[PDB]
Amino acid sequence: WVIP
Amino acid sequence: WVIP
Amino acid sequence: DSCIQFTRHASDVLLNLNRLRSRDILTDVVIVVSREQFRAHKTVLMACSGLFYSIFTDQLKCNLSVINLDPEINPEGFCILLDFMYTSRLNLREGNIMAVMATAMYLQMEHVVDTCRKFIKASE
Amino acid sequence: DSCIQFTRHASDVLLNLNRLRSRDILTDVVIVVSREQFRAHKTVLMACSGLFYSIFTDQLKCNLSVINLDPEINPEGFCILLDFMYTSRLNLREGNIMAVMATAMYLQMEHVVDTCRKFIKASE
Ligand SMILES: O=C1Cc2cc(Nc3ncnc(Cl)c3Cl)ccc2N1
Ligand SMILES: O=C1Cc2cc(Nc3ncnc(Cl)c3Cl)ccc2N1
Ligand SMILES: [Cl-]
Ligand SMILES: [Cl-]
Repeated sequence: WVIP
Repeated sequence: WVIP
Repeated sequence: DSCIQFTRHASDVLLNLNRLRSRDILTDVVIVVSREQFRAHKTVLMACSGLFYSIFTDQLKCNLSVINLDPEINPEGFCILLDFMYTSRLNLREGNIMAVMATAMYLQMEHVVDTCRKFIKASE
Repeated sequence: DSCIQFTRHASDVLLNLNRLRSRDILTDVVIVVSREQFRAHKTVLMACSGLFYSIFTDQLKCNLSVINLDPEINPEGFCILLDFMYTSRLNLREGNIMAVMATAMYLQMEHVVDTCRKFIKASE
């Protein structure tokens, strides 16, 4: 999971 | 395009 | 093999499937979550959810145009997860995390369940 | 927004759509290319091809279960492009590049047309  |  | 790969292809396909969903094109099922209705493509639901994969591989349920979810399922939690299925983006907030995790457990979306557990653990 | 994004989600969706195609699950169209037949999902074809997008948004053609391609279309070139649609991997070889480029031009798959042009230019 990432900060887009 | 890339070499997978 | 000796194939070449287009890096952005999967993302471009998903973006177009979401555009077809927004315009209600070739959607073949309505998911009923208490008073709320959500139109979608059976193939995308199966590709994202262990529960929908089981439902639509069933010889009788594969032909249904309407699927009713368990009454304990929160419509907002479902909406957030449906948006995630079509975009890869999860709108996870303090006010919705419990409903999102419970819906992801029911839908069998293991990567969503995992991030909800981690975000909850950090707040404890 | 304040969404989180799952990096591998689009790739995982496409992998599952290909698994449904291999098992012939919820495929709703057969593409006829001379003597050869190819089963697929209309939504995936539309998401990958400008030609299929035009065909399946048409009020009469959207309901057809069989689509016949132009007789000049090579079945092997089509097979390679269908595999690309479902995997992001293009099996481009000296022996098939002309057929692949002509099929990609007909199907309106601009990124495939672009790489074929570049690979051809390099060999000149
Ligand atoms: O957490 C998850 C996400 C998910 C999706 C699916 N989907 C598929 N799996 C295998 N082959 C096929 Cl063909 C599909 Cl469609 C099944 C289980 C789960 N669990
Ligand atoms: O080279 C290409 C690849 C391609 C795909 C599509 N597909 C879609 N485009 C816009 N909205 C939607 Cl809903 C879809 Cl399905 C249209 C044109 C082209 N051209
Ligand atoms: Cl997931
Ligand atoms: Cl393309």
